[PDB]
Amino acid sequence: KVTSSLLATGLLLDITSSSASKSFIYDELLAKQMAWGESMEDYQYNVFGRSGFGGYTTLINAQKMVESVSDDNVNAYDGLAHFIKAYKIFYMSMEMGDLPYEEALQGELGLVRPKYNTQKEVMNFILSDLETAYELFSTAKDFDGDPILGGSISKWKKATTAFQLKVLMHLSKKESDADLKVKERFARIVASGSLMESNEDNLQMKYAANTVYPFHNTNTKHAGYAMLSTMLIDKFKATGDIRMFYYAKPAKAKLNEGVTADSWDAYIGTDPSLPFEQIEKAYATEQYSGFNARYTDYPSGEPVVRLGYAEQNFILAEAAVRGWISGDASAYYKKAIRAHMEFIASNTPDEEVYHHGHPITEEAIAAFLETPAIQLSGEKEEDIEKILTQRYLASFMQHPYDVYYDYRRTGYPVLPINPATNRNTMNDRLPMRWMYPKSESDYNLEHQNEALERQFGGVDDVNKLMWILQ
Ligand SMILES: [Cl-]
Ligand SMILES: [Cl-]
Ligand SMILES: [Cl-]
Ligand SMILES: [Mg+2]
Repeated sequence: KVTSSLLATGLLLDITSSSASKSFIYDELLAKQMAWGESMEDYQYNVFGRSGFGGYTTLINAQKMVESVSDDNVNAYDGLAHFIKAYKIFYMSMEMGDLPYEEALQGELGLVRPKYNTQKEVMNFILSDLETAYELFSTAKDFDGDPILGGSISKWKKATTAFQLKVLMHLSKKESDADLKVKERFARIVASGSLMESNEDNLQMKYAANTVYPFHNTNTKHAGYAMLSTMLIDKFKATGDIRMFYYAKPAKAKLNEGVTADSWDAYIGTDPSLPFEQIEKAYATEQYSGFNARYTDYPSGEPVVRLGYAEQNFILAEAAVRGWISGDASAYYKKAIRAHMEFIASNTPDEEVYHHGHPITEEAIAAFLETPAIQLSGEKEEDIEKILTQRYLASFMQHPYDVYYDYRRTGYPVLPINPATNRNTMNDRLPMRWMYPKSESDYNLEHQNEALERQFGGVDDVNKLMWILQ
């Protein structure tokens, strides 16, 4: 029937799975890393609606998992329980703002209409749940039912640390808050927790027991509509970044004039802020660069990462520039860039169909890391921009919605926005949150309205700023 192991698998697949459909690239569209040639898409032109409370349904399952532990290793699974709770609620609050925390399980069980905690309270509870998760794993033994990190306590301690530092960096606008102690807790975890040691520590989904990358040919007919953005192609060309050749394939209209696949000029970025009819004309005449073949014709594609070694190092770099920790910003930054380049190389065959004549070799990595154009200058805003831009580029097809969250938090990289095409109700910007699910005004109206009055003066609005963004 139902064992702790089987439930663990369920929860873990939930956190790491992707859809084999268009929705996979909705966050790439929001972050402006690509346009979509099939039709005018909401997430390309910045139209938000409501998000969901589906995440809370995992609470009952996590509790059953812990109650069901049949050996003496309850701390392992309880550690997982606390990690999954924090993670799921973290992402819901990132989407929407205040929501239930204290009363969430009671609400799921139908015992109450659950009060909404303030987002500050939510973030504090998330951080306390992660400290508990770290202490639980620390006093636990390896466990069964984990296909992502193999039930390895050492790996779970690193995943918990990694998420702790990600959550704390997302609280950067709240560095002054008296009670949240963001800088202080970030430094303490860096000194006392378990930092990742390599790309082997990534919490990710790898493809190809009998399962293919979400945009393989066998899973979708729609990957062909992807049009890589100027935000990738122009940044790559400007810095001689050979990752362009692994992200993209040549524009067919360039190949037809005799421009070769190894040439930088064969690749065309599409500005996703242009009127859709212009985008459609560029798509029909093949004046655009689509996905590299590794995403679409290569069964294992690349792992889809939630928590990674490169990522953690871009977080450490930003913390260093912000003065949260004492280490050298530039060294973290270059570790991060190197880690992403090695990640690509490790997960891509050395064949022309994938690298187009520019293989990622150790010499290419070493050369790129010392490119003058990407060096940190020691001017704070310029350095945060560089770290966030390299992080943006390294997170194409990765870390669902995180790029957009870092954009909200820092304003980087600056995205293409066109008043005459932007379909948000404010022309000049992206929306800053989703609305709450309709089910909350159907069954928990009073508590939801208290929260809407407190946060926004009463209206559930996509252009209002949640607390962590104020
Ligand atoms: Cl480990
Ligand atoms: Cl349009
Ligand atoms: Cl994103
Ligand atoms: Mg995506």
